[PDB]
Amino acid sequence: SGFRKMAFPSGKVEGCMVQVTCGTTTLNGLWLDDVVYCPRHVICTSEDMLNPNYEDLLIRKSNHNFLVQAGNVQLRVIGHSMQNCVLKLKVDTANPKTPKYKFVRIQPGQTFSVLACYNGSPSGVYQCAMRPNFTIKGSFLNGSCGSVGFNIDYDCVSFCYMHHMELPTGVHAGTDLEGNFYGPFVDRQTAQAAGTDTTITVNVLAWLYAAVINGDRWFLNRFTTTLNDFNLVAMKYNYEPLTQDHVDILGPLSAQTGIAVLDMCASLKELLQNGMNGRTILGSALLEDEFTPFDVVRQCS
Amino acid sequence: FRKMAFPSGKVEGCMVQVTCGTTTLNGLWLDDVVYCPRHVICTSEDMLNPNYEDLLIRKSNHNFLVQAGNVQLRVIGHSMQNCVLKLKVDTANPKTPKYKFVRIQPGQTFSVLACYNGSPSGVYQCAMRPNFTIKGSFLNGSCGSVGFNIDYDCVSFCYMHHMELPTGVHAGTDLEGNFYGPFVDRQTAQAAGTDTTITVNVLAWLYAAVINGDRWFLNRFTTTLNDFNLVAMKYNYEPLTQDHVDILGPLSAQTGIAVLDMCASLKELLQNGMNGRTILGSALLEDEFTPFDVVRQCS
Ligand SMILES: *[C@@H](O)[C@H](C[C@@H]1CCNC1=O)NC(=O)[C@H](CC(C)C)NC(=O)OCC(C)(C)[S@@](=O)c1ccccc1
Repeated sequence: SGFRKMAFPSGKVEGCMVQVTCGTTTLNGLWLDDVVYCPRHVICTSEDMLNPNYEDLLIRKSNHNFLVQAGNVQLRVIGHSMQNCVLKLKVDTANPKTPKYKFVRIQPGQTFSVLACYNGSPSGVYQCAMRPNFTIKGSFLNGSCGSVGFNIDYDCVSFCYMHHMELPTGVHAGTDLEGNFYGPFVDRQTAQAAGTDTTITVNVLAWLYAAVINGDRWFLNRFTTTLNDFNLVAMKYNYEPLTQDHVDILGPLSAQTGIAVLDMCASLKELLQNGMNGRTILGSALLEDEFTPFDVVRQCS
Repeated sequence: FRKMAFPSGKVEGCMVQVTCGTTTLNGLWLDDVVYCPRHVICTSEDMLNPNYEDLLIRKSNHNFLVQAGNVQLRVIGHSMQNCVLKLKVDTANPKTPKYKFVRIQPGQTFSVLACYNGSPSGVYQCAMRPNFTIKGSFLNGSCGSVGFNIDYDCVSFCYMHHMELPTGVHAGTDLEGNFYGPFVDRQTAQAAGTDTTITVNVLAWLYAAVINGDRWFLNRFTTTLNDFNLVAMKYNYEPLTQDHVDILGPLSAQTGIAVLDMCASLKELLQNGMNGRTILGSALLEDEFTPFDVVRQCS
């Protein structure tokens, strides 16, 4: 096809990874300025993980119960607090590798890079898309919690994900960096289930724009649609409805190709209703939904 | 199951920008030497048949502008090793990792740090194709981007980017400046030899699909090594060697599926197709995970 999942370079995030241990439970934390962020379930024994009372568990803890290490080197904890599902550990050293950063809460469909880490040590980097059911298809083993997802804009690292759990079907769930879960999940070792997933329409449209940019445009029809008519049809094919924000983020690709967003929607609608009829797009009979409009521009330009 | 790249930070701290005339690309700064593609020294009227030794002897140290961020590094010497230029600078890179230069075999995988103007832009996993191309994502200005693997603290550099072929695949050198494949650093349209599929890697990925509970493509049958290889060659798959079978041992043990059993399942896929089903999300048989890749990620 000429497209591939591409992560951002991970070095600026690698420089922020530490390990956090409480008892024998070690996970990863994110060290920015003089604060380390990590999943609050580090304070849980395996027994607590069944039905933890986090407020009560935290009361029993003191600064001297947290072992924070950058590599083998201990970072002294001088303060702690809980913000939703993340623990914030104030430390006595500002991280000299702290990048320009911010904390962002993403929407389904947005992609980000994951720096998978174990014992504070990066193992691999790969791109994930936040699914409409607020799960990601990660590659996470025991000890991966506290690994983060991020995007990089110029010099600024936008942190959008911190890893907390795996679901029965093998997909993954987590929080933003303010500790608010994506989706209806809770940090308890209880049976939970991912909602039925849907196709990320805005990313499929980005994919069709990519195909057009590359001269593959058999599927462009002469018709258009309203956003409401398109949304009602799309849901019948298990595609997500479009938001105004989706229409807006397709703006640049619409301008680059001269194909109005609602005209592309009518072309997609015909593909949904009539199928590919044996044809391919960018070399495939399957439509791709894990490239955002930004991902497309990045790899086409 | 995720195609996973190595963390790129150790390589990012080595990337610099190299400019000669109106040509800019990337260099790799290790200790006091910057490595980059030699075609940086070529002008327009040079690129079609460049007599590189002749063009290089006519250059001075000051013709090369090297920048690390906002800082210019003074070139105090230069030499050429095959298709790579080595620029000696007056400063050591303190971010130089432990490293080695390796020449990888077809079928082996590596991470690419794609860079533009000395700035890292993206990281992804690639495999050396049997025809010695790589299916990369590289645009104008990407030359000098490198491919690498990481072992403990040691970066093994295996690839430096030089060119795109008309089919959209890519070609480059090892860090001794020798091309992978029959390609030449001149501005001409070059075709590669017929590519084939990396069979040992397809098998590794089928084991990965089982390990993740996807086992619809399995069958009860078995095959001999030679009969499988006859079918593989027919379908433009690479031969499977006994070393490959042995390399696949751990994945075999993990799943309790003998290698030649999985070969029989792959034979069925080749002859019957996937029938619209998918494996690990893919409509196609994936051949850019090595056995090591699969094991390291499932461990
Ligand atoms: C880095 O300098 C650059 C990377 C290329 C640019 C686009 N994607 C890449 O991967 N390398 C080159 O531009 C390279 C330079 C020569 C080795 C001196 N040339 C190259 O890759 O040319 C691509 C062709 C497909 C050959 S295009 O230029 C062409 C040439 C002749 C006839 C048809 C098409």
